[PDB]
Amino acid sequence: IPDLIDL
Amino acid sequence: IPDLIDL
Amino acid sequence: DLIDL
Amino acid sequence: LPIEFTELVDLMSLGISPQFLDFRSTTFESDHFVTVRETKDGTNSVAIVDLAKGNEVTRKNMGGDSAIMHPSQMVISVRANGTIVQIFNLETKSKLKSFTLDEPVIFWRWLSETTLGFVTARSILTSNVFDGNVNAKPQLLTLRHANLNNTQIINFVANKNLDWFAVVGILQENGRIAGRIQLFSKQRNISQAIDGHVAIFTNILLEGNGSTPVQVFVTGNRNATTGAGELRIIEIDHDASLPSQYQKETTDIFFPPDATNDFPIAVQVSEKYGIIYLLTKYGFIHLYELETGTNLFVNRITAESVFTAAPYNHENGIACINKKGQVLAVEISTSQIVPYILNKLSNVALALIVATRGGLPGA
Repeated sequence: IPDLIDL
Repeated sequence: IPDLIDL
Repeated sequence: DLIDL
Repeated sequence: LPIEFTELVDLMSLGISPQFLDFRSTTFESDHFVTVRETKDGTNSVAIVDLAKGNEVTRKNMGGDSAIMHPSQMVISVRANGTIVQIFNLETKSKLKSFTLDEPVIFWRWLSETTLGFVTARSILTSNVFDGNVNAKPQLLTLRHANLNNTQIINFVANKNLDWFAVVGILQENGRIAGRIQLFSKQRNISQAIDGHVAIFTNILLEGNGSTPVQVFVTGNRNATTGAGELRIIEIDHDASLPSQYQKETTDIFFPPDATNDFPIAVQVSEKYGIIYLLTKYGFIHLYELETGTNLFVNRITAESVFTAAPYNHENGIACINKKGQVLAVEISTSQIVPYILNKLSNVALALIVATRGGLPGA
């Protein structure tokens, strides 16, 4: 699943 | 269930 | 009971 | 006089809209960070306020609709679709956890530095977030019991040993807020239903016990039928090597007649000084001495509704957030507490108890 936040 | 703590 | 409350 | 009362930050001053300054969107796991979930034109975002760096604000879009910070580290936990949880270290960029729960999360909070707690519609779970098993689901602690039925879950607390737990729900009953607590002992695998709005597990050094604290559970209640407030303090899990036991204590919590819908919203304790800080939703601060349960002080620090709170200043005080976005802190004055007890409470014995426990001046 896509990361819920992109760091 | 309503948001009781914020009433 | 677990505790006196 | 016996307390220091300060403002840590004004959240509206940082540009946070009032619609997000409430229990739904703003979390306060410790005095280190305030996290506000926001939404704009369908897009979610997080404003992370770092109280340890001059209220520096990190603003990032995110895919989830709920986010909390770790008590001390730059570790964010994010949730989407009720069940999907991801946990990231903001410095190293590493993903610590990524899993899907069986049921939607309706409440979460850090229980300790190691362990994150979850409450669903029917279950109570914990995750060892730093154990390196990225995809491991939270472990079931216990099923919720019937006493939490039809409540809004507002807290989940544990002792440092992570073998005693309490989950707090509130419900409206005959136009007053009643509080229900599920207390759970992991060692006996047994729960007990008690009445209470607030709860914390803490420790106290008693004379005779050297450097070893005994454990106590502190809980505050307001009887939804009579209006009577009650604070209780009771020992848990006494080590038989320690000769001194904590004697159970019960004290009144006073509510004026016209504070009809008020109730305890938070309780924090200074272990070092043996001070209980109890806050109500209407913003009344109450101080009690931990050993005796004695009522020390009562005042009002805000007329705006409080919705959450945390320990302040190495856990020696309490900080809270109100619906105007003010983050307020109270802690005892170390130089004035003993004089106040001595002169204003006229209580020489209590003054000595406090002075001796804290290494404080004035006695």
